[PDB]
Amino acid sequence: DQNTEEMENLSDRVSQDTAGNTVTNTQSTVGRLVGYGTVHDGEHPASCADTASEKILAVERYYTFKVNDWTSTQKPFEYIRIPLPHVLSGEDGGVFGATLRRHYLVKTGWRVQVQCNASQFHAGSLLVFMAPEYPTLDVFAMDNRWSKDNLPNGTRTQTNRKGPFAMDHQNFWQWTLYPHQFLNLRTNTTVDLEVPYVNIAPTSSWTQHASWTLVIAVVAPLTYSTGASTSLDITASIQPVRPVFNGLRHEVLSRQ
Amino acid sequence: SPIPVTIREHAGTWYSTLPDSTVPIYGKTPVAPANYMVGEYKDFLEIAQIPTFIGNKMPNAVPYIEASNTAVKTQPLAVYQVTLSCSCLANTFLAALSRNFAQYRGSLVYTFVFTGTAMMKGKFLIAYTPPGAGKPTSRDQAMQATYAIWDLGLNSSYSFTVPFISPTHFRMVGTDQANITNVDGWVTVWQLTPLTYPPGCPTSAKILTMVSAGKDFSLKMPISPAPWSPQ
Amino acid sequence: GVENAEKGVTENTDATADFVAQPVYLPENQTKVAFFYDRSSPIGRFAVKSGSLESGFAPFSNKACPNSVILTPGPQFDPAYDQLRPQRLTEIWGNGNEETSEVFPLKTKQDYSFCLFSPFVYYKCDLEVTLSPHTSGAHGLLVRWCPTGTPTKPTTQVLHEVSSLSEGRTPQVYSAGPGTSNQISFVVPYNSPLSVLPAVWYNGHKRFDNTGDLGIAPNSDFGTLFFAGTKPDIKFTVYLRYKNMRVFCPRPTVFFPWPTSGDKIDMTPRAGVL
Amino acid sequence: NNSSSEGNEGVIINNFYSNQYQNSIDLSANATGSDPPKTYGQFSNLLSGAVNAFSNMLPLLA
Repeated sequence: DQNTEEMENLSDRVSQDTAGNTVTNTQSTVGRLVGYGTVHDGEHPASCADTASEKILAVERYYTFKVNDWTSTQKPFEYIRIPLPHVLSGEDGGVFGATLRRHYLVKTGWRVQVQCNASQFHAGSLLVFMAPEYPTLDVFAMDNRWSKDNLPNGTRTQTNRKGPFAMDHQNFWQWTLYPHQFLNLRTNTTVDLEVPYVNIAPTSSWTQHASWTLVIAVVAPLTYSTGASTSLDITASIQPVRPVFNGLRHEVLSRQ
Repeated sequence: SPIPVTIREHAGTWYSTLPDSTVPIYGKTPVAPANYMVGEYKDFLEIAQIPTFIGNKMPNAVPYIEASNTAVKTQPLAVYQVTLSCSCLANTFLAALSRNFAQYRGSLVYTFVFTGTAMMKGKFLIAYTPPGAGKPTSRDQAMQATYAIWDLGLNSSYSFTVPFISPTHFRMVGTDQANITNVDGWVTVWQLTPLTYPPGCPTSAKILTMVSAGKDFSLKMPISPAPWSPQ
Repeated sequence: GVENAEKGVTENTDATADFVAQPVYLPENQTKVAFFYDRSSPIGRFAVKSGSLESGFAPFSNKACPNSVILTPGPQFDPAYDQLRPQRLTEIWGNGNEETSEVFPLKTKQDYSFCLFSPFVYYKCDLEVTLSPHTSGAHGLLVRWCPTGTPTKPTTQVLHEVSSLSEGRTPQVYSAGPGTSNQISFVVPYNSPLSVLPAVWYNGHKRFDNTGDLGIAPNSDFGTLFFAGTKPDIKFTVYLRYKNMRVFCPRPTVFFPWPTSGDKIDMTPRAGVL
Repeated sequence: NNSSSEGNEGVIINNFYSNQYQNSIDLSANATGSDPPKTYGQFSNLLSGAVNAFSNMLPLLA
């Protein structure tokens, strides 16, 4: 019920994905999890009268940066968040980020690839999941470090002594209810996810909401024997799936 | 055969907007024929498209903006928020009608009537700027949004329409504290070229300012504004 | 039973896969999300102010039992401002603010039940409201229903000797007779400018300013409700009932403590042992 | 009738109020737009003589 070899990463397991002038390659694929069994059609929001700026080739590619490094030191359920689109709104965002700060609203879906190599003598497993409305930092920034902060019951007011919980609660015991995929070092080096456009309205005003956060969480602490690689860094490939932009105005310096 | 009935709890209640009739007391009253009658409307939407006057220099409001013989780019001629709750629209029917409702959707049309001398010439840049990066601070910053260039000539007025650009299918009609659902940009007006004239003619001119609802405008959920007094 | 759970999917099995067995199916229609929420549940206890029926309205709270109520299954109130207009919160405050106090009964006003099991990110529903007076003797109650995002400050009295609540075209309901059943029932549409409503959180602010405090999205309630009446020493419970519920995108529910004790459970709610 | 699949209702008689009054009104929007109904009613102010053709023939300069 897996498809065919080992010591080395084989056959139907070999997968590639061309985005524009960008292409991803993996020799240890377990599959692509199209998240709600639906992709982004790239349809125009019916809330806007404004024809959209869609189909740009220079925007429909994979941006590739580094998350963190996975160590022996991480306890289970510590995570790092990567709020979309905000992560790609700056310099590392290319023409995407560029076109984005000039428009009022965006309507996109994401296609991610998170990567982490090790060896056959290394033990550990990560949980990679995508979540709509997951509680992120105020300033919609990627997590600087790994933490377990504010998990399971949310962040309540310093003064709220007996308050039961807060709305930013997150029962990590159930984190698998979100479109996810495991990154088991004995099984794979990659994780491929895809998620549709989902929001409270036909199109988003991205600058002030982060509808989706990409979470990388440890579930089974990294175990290895002396002589093996001591720190495993994690990198992610992210591509906006059929972004439809509308509400063209100025940039400046605006608010990002 | 008396019929057994289960009396609901909510019994005895009076509902102000209840969708039903009550007891008649004077039946078979024939009315006085009024068939010679003209001028009836059946929808508010039917008369919401007639432009009424925007108030400039509020509170000493004047139904016009004034064009100069100088086209500064850093200085607009008018800047209006696109919200039915603006002080500018406060006495237009669009605004007076709208205020009896909860949400709106569709196009708003701003009509500009040139009232200067026929000898006079000018060119204005009118733009609509969606929220996100504040209000434009120059014509140069404005021109990056939806705009139109209005050239003066044999045709006196120009009709500008602000496109319904929004996340939400509808928008809140009264601004209270601004929010993502409330407001939606700004309309600014500027002289591209200055207003020109030959000798013997006034150096400035008044442009009548009106507003109406476009073919696209819709309003839903009837309610009631906060009680006021014009005095 | 050999699987590969790293895919994000794992195949549905019955005791017929690995062993010599047979499927045990028996139809039930009680797990549908619509039937489950088509049951009424309380949001809290509310009160009226004196001579309210013939005077202007002013936000008020009897014993953290206010005058108005935002129609939402989520937290709201904030006991420190019981004489102010109820605002929605992002946390549930409970009884006391100090180690030594107690969590229940809570002081905020929320659908605890809803709050506990709302395993969806977004929802859509029509709301059915029941006002149940705690008296089995005569009660007079006037209610004003204002759609979300509309004027919710019914403070100026326009007609002499008529409540400021009883003004308008905005929906008003009134019960008060010797032969009534004391209670009030009504159903309210779906009035948010939002396509669908966040059920737990909304990662975004409330303006273009990005002026911090994420959590709640503007105008995502079903309306504020104002109250005035005749029997002011009597409070009444407010119950919410979700009509034609639609839930989108699965997500975790709320945490349940670990028996410090043993190995299974019971009854012995939210403390230490039991 | 119907998030999923049907709530708590089992009354034989057909509702008193109509669906349009008892329930909201699920609407759908076309990504591409909707043309308004060319006229919202029969009310209108009219413009005659807008044009020409017919009068004290063509001494009309030219």
